[PDB]
Amino acid sequence: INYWLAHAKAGYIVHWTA
Repeated sequence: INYWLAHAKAGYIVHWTA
């Protein structure tokens, strides 16, 4: 879990949370 990777790849940036 916790698939941030916030970088780009089509605004792959998210905001999950355990």
